[PDB]
Amino acid sequence: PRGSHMVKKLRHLSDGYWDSAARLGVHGAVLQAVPGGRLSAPDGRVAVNMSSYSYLGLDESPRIIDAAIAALRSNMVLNSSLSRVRMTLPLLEEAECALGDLFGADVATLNSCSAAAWATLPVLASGLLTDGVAPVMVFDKRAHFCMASLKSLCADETRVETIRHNDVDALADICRKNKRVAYVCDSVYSTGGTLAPLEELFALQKEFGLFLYFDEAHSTSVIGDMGRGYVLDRMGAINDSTMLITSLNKGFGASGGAIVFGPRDDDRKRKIIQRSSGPLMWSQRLNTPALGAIIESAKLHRSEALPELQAKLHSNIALFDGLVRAAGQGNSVPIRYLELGSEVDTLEASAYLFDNGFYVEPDFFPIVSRGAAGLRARIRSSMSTADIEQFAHVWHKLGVD
Amino acid sequence: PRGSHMVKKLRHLSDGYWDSAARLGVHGAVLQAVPGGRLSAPDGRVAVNMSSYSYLGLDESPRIIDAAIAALRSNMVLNSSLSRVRMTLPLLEEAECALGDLFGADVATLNSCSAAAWATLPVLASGLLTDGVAPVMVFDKRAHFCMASLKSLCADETRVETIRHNDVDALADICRKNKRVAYVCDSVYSTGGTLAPLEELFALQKEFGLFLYFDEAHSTSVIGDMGRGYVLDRMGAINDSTMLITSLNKGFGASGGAIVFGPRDDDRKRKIIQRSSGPLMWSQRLNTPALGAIIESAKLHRSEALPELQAKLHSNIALFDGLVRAAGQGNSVPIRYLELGSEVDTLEASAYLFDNGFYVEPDFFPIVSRGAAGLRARIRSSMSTADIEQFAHVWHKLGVD
Ligand SMILES: Cc1ncc(COP(=O)(O)O)c(CN[C@@H](CCC(=O)O)C(=O)O)c1O
Ligand SMILES: Cc1ncc(COP(=O)(O)O)c(C=O)c1O
Repeated sequence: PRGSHMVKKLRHLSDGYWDSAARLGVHGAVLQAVPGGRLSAPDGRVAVNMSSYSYLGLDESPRIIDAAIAALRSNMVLNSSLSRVRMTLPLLEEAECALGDLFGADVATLNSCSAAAWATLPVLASGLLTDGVAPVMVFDKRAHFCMASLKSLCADETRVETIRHNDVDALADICRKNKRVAYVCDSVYSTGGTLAPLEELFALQKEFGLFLYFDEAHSTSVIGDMGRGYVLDRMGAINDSTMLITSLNKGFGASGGAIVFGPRDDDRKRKIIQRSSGPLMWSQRLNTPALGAIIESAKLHRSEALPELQAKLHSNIALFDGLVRAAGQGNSVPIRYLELGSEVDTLEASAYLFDNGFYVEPDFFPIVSRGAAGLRARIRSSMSTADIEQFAHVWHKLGVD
Repeated sequence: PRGSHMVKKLRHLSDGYWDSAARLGVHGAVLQAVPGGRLSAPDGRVAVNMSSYSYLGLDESPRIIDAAIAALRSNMVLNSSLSRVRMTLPLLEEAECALGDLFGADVATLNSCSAAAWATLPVLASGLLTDGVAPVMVFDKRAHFCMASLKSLCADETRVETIRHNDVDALADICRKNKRVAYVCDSVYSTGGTLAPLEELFALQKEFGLFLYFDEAHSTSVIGDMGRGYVLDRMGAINDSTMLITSLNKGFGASGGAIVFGPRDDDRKRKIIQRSSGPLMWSQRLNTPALGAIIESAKLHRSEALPELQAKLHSNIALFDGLVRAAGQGNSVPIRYLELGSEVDTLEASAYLFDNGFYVEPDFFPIVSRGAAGLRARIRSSMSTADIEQFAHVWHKLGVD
């Protein structure tokens, strides 16, 4: 109904930008992964990927890949061949128990974070997770599309309202005028260098019982003790009014996504969502290599390797912040947005850096608003001090301010 | 409607059936995959899975497993670490080129058939796929809920209608009274033992240019040359008013799902869907073992091994139909629905069969309508003549006819 994520019908301007990005080779490239966060082209040239989302370099960990191979060798199937509602392989239960140990919460895996949003948001909107009381579903304007695109489903169940980024004052007003409210947002935003305002949100939760739904896809692993993420690091123990969705193919170094339902010893939320007609019931479970990767990555997150990787990541951020200005400086979030304010210039920049051995993803309309084009750089712990310094060199040679 | 004691009485009823399924052990079981389509419990007791969706038994193919392990070894990463819009691994291109050669069509992979539905249904609803003219979106009542749960997304774009199951009369009427119509249906229904009315549908398409959207999850690999499925077996070459979505974790013996955009030499539908804000743009690509499995399975589907597997499957269907009466008896698709109506009888029957070495999944509400419960058997090529004959023996001891 009212809340919506309409398909873009006017695409002459946007198709022109996509076509140019492909023509310039910054999009549509067939590149091979190569050690050291690098990309190999058909001609043989090698570039450093500055926009990779494996923030801790776990996509290159031989431990994790070996545990994925081992899981497939011993199971000898890619997957079970029934819905998880009927049965699961012991490997799936071991993976979800290992994630539950790490996050300190009841956690289910799904084939993606997007499937996890589809499985949870309509159910949250129905009241079933809020004592039979349909909440007002309040979305942040900059919430990821995996969640925003499902507003119409949420509106089929309750009232959906979208508020301005971090408009805490407006959310409080909605809270004061309604019995039950929920806020759908991203813990770490991939643009603008912003973060979810936890202090005010937790207070509203205390005062009004505001249900908090967070997308931690850029928070898992990169932030917090044992990489539990930004929300759990501040919250400590998850409560019954907070639910988290996340991807495990980024910092965690595995594949798929997950729903952090709440307290580990309360099965009501898992029960409710597992028995609802959505992706957790009828979409394929993660295959056994992915589940092996999850188990090994979880052990690694619980060990002394995670602090070291977060250390090397915070260092590489400081090194980058000392040599290049970008949206976000000293926020300790490994995403830096190189504002260029010009679609044509962002694509030209991207094509230049790539010819110089550095790929930085070009953000243009419709990905970002018009005239707000920029290059999105992601800092990994797997970057060398040289990679970072050698890149700041080539960036200034472009002479953009 | 909420506030109806009935909808709460119905929930207490449904929660009772799900609780019984868990108590009876037909749901919630942790079971290991065992050779020959079998499942092992920790006490060492084993059951034949009469409900596996690996219709050609490819879940146990050593060739596919080996290819999946090899893909992980050579690539040395679980996946790439950017949106596929920026770039892709050569392995992913090899997979999609392989599927494309196999179906004779442009084909993209995604992490699930559900994601394929999410990526395509709103776009078809918008008109961008049908010459700028938003079609009337006509959903069959029994279309799988990965499609049907998204009707609201489509309704925001255009008019959505639901017709009675296989009601080709009602669909033709809609084609007369409207300029452009689309029909969303399953080629082979997930349960209920019914198929799509292809002859009538193809005629309506010739007369009114009706766009046909088919979910081929239970058709892929099961039927047709090179396993191209039910629709393409009868259509021949794909036209530009037909789109197919399918899963590749069932008969194909791999992981993930796929969108069959249409003819191989028209890039428009892929471009439009790839540039829309859905899972094809911002949800993770399949991991490298999954892509290795897709490639090896495609080679398999081109070889003489596929018609051998299809012959064994259809021979097992003939054997089963000669011995057990189920919805779908006589057709050439593996789904056989044993209608029991009562949810109590259905759960008791599944628990009885499971205690006697045969797992048969129980469909009750919300999987199917109330009072329409039943056991969902699925025929697969990995079934022995004795597995089927013995299941028939145990089944008939209940005295249902
Ligand atoms: C007709 C149909 N289309 C799409 C899907 C979704 O496929 P995915 O690729 O997994 O997203 C299903 C799932 N029906 C499966 C449920 C499978 C599972 O949960 O593992 C079934 O056959 O029972 C289906 O039956
Ligand atoms: C914040 C956020 N949430 C969700 C997703 C998608 O997650 P997945 O690929 O697991 O579906 C992304 C990736 O683009 C993301 O950046």
